[PDB]
Amino acid sequence: FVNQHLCGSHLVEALYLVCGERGFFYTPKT
Amino acid sequence: FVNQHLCGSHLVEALYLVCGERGFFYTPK
Amino acid sequence: FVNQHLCGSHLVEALYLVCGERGFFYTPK
Amino acid sequence: FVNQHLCGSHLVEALYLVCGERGFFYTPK
Amino acid sequence: FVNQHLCGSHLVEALYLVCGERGFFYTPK
Amino acid sequence: FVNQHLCGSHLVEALYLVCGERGFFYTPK
Amino acid sequence: GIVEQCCTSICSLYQLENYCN
Amino acid sequence: GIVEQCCTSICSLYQLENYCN
Amino acid sequence: GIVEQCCTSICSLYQLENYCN
Amino acid sequence: GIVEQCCTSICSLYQLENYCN
Amino acid sequence: GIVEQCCTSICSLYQLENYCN
Amino acid sequence: GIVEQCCTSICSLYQLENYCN
Ligand SMILES: Oc1cccc(O)c1
Ligand SMILES: Oc1cccc(O)c1
Ligand SMILES: Oc1cccc(O)c1
Ligand SMILES: Oc1cccc(O)c1
Ligand SMILES: Oc1cccc(O)c1
Ligand SMILES: Oc1cccc(O)c1
Ligand SMILES: [Zn+2]
Ligand SMILES: [Zn+2]
Repeated sequence: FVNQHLCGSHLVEALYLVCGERGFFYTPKT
Repeated sequence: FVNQHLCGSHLVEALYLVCGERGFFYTPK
Repeated sequence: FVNQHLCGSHLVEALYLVCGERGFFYTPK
Repeated sequence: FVNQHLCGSHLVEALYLVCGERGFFYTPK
Repeated sequence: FVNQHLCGSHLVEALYLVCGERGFFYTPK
Repeated sequence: FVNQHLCGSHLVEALYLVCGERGFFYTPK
Repeated sequence: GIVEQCCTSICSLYQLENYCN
Repeated sequence: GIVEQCCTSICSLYQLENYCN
Repeated sequence: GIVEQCCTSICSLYQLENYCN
Repeated sequence: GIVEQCCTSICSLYQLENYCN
Repeated sequence: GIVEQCCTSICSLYQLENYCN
Repeated sequence: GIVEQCCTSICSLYQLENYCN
């Protein structure tokens, strides 16, 4: 099941909300 | 304003889709 | 402003929930 | 199941974005 | 894996669409 | 009004995340 | 189409059902 | 509650409507 | 309430918390 | 179909385009 | 930046890919 | 990274903030 990929989708929405005008770097693999 | 805030929400989703394993930097600016 | 584009994004989510196992065509125009 | 339900929700959003003006057809089997 | 959390996010979206102007209470408890 | 409808969809997702275990009460009227 | 019909006034889930296969 | 009802198996839109104000 | 407050300008996270239970 | 192809592993954007009209 | 470029008129996924890492 | 930390167990918004610019 594609769980990590679907989880990442929610993670970026949560970063968008919390980081505000700072923005964020999403770096899945690292 | 709110329109840009809502738009930004969709932008991050489209970036997530298109950037794949690379990821992305989002800066409202 | 990209309002039709953003609306369509919400529309397809609504159609997904309403249509269930029937599925749907989305044909903008 | 649930899982497949949640997955389909993300699938329709990706189709919306990648298909653009073409639109798409979502048919869970 | 945080599927209850992820399921909840989709659940509130679905509730939002079903409830309309009625609104809703969401309690995970 | 669709604009309010789309905004509300984003509102409930943000409330979902920020309220955590408390949950929330969405009452647009 | 659906965008014209549903992007100014809200289409209910009941109305949206007409677009299902 | 709703998480137990609706995250183990899929709730229909009618079942969801239970939770409206 | 939330629509008049948060759909007309961007609400902070603390402002959104007013609507938590 | 799409659920079998794309919920068990990650579909590329090209694979998703199969389902465009 | 991205908001200026893409919130007034639509950006394709190809245009958005400019913002990837 | 974030996927390891946050897709296995739930991260709070405070925890997620560590990934902001
Ligand atoms: O009229 C609409 C527009 C977008 C989503 C929806 O559920 C209804
Ligand atoms: O049972 C559920 C859970 C999440 C969304 C939905 O439409 C149904
Ligand atoms: O004012 C708002 C409106 C929608 C989402 C959000 O986080 C804030
Ligand atoms: O395989 C998938 C599943 C969901 C979204 C996506 O872009 C790809
Ligand atoms: O121009 C845009 C704005 C938001 C999402 C998107 O896919 C394109
Ligand atoms: O741990 C997580 C995973 C995904 C979204 C989120 O808000 C928290
Ligand atoms: Zn999801
Ligand atoms: Zn939106």
